[PDB]
Amino acid sequence: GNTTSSVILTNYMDTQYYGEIGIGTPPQTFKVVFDTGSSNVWVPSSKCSRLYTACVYHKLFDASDSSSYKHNGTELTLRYSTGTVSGFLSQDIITVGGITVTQMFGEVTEMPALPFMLAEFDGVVGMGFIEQAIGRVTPIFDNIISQGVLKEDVFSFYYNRDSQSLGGQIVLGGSDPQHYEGNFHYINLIKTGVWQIQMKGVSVGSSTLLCEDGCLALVDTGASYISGSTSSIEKLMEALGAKKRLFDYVVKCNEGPTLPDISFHLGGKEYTLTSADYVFQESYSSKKLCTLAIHAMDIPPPTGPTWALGATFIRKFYTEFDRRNNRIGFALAR
Ligand SMILES: COCCCCc1c(C(=O)N(CC(C)C)[C@@H]2CNC[C@H](C(=O)N3CCOCC3)C2)nnn1-c1ccccc1
Ligand SMILES: *[C@@H]1O[C@H](CO)[C@@H](O)[C@H](O)[C@H]1NC(C)=O
Repeated sequence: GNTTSSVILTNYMDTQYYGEIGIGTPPQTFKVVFDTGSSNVWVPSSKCSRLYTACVYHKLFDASDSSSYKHNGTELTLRYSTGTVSGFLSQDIITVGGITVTQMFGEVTEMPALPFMLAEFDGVVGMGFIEQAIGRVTPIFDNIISQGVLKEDVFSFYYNRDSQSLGGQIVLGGSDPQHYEGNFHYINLIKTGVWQIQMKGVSVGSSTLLCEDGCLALVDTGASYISGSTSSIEKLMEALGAKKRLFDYVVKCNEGPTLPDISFHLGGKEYTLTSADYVFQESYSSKKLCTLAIHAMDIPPPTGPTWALGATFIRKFYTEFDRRNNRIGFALAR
């Protein structure tokens, strides 16, 4: 086809980026993260026990209010690196960016307070490949492609730095030159089935003392931060002089601006973040601590161990995900 369409995103505190979808007839609206690091769609279910407080605080899909619902009921569990949801498969009509599609999705009945009581979003729309989909369910973008309406077999992500402006934008079927500049630099995927590319080094200043012999980088739109393995991140943080807490790393806020550049060697170029790009600079006080937008995520094989380039990275680099050619294009965001 020749359709290009967009999903307007909200940016909550530079840590959560989410848009809205409609499910059912009439449409029930959900806030969802669009996640290239997974391939299932899910929303919380009306059948979620209200003893799960997350299900008290989020919008619940009620199949009993939708005339286009089609029962399946196969149990499924989605195990993310940060937590787990469980429930069952349903089918209904999903509206995303004014595109309407028949989609199998998870109705989540078990929704733990961590992390989901911290989520502004209700659910997740996986933008990964069918090969990562739990229960082999056709991901939403594969179903949109099957309709033959999109101009290209690509989707693009813009995540704004500002958190009276759009928080971000997903273009389905292309990219938006309003939100990037210069040429795209394209890196091929290591393989179809995952949005993962070869990385050739991680530098702190001019010193590439990480990933010297090559490593993996997942381009993960559903992650808040840049992440690496615990041992990788520990060495990175020792070089920055950052202190490890339970869930994050911190520096004294006065040190934040003095922190060195971090470069990611992707497809022959250095993608450099300055301290402004990865320090939550909420203060300049030596008596306060400022969080870094980088932390440990230990991802098991076959996907990991791997780095993941989340919102911290995507904020600087507008990202095109090319399904037609199995590649990722990065351009300077604006
Ligand atoms: C850009 O906006 C994203 C905001 C969500 C970030 C997040 C994640 C998160 O990073 N993920 C799973 C999520 C999508 C349910 C990621 C999404 N991508 C897949 C990741 C994953 O599970 N893996 C394991 C398999 O290999 C790929 C990485 C997890 N977990 N909790 N939170 C969060 C929850 C409340 C408050 C603040 C953060
Ligand atoms: C659920 O979907 C699977 C695979 O698409 C199918 O084999 C099964 O019959 C469905 N179950 C029900 C109860 O409709």
